[PDB]
Amino acid sequence: SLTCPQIKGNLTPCVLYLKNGGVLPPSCCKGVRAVNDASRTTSDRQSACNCLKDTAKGIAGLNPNLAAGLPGKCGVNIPYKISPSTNCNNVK
Repeated sequence: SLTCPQIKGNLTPCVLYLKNGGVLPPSCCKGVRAVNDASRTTSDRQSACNCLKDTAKGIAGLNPNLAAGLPGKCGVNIPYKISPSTNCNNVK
């Protein structure tokens, strides 16, 4: 599993997009995919969610529709939303 600093690093190329939309850089989607790909266990998924939530809290003006739709744009299903207030502790 990725550590939280690793998950944050994977998300840096997403920041502008996550605020404003427009061009979704492929390096962003590569990072989202990396997170999902490393999330093998249920705890891994809860932990990734909790890191992403903190990550989202730290992006001033993050748009929660863009964040919700980002994994699907990247061909990723993560079974929670990236948001500053997700209940991560119930993820399966």
